[PDB]
Amino acid sequence: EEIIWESLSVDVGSQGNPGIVEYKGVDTKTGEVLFEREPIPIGTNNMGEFLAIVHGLRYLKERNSRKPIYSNSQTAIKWVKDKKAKSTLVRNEETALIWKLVDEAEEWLNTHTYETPILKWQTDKWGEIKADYG
Amino acid sequence: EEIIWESLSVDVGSQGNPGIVEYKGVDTKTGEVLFEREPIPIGTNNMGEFLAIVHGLRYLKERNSRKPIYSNSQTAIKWVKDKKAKSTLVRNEETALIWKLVDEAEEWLNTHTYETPILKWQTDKWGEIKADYG
DNA sequence: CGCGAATTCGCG
DNA sequence: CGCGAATTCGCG
Repeated sequence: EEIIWESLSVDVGSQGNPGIVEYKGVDTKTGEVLFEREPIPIGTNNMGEFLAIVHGLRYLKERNSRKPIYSNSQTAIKWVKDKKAKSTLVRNEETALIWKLVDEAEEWLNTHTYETPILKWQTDKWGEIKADYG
Repeated sequence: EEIIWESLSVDVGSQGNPGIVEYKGVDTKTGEVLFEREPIPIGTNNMGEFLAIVHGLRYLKERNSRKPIYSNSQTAIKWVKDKKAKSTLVRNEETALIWKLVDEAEEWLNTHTYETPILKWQTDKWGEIKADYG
């Protein structure tokens, strides 16, 4: 607002929602793929992007980066700030993996500090988030 | 739609919300007070109107009435149909009374049948619900 | 299509 | 003012 080009953009990829979910973190300016999560059979868009932002936080923290993270998801950003992923997705055998990851990402947020700013990507003005799965 | 005048209208009365709540059931056409609940120190508008509709159901069922009930509350009507009062109000010592009543009204709905239609009062067209506490 | 936040609605 | 449903929003 305007744009920190030297940043990490995190994206979620969803077929049906709920359904197969994956995510990745990319360099905002170049589009270089910095990390990617192999598809999880059942999750939601919001769960996936929550995990993406937390994966981003961890990736930047261990590399001592001052870089911010951009997400186009009001929801995932709010969940990260709250340290709580308020998903409606049922907890059952089929959803146990995503919920395990989510519960662990929440635990990470509850037990760590980070300086990374988490910024909203303004799709209407800046086009789509870098490397959007679309 | 239009109006069954021979009916029971149930109303909730609220100061602050949450705060002191009361309710009553009145004859729609005349305004005669058919039952009234003395003020409960802490509740919400929606909890109070839920209890009002269930009190109405019980009052009509035991008098073998075919009369419908009108409520202006989308929320309380939906909760009665679902047999579940989805209130956000915290459960603590101060709210224990209203929550006790609500939990018991839910149990009543889970263990009884009734033929009473529960109809939406159209305030925009028919003016305010009969004897509105306003 | 669905997921959830934000916003709008009707109410006392 | 707050309570919650319904609706609108942005997203993949």
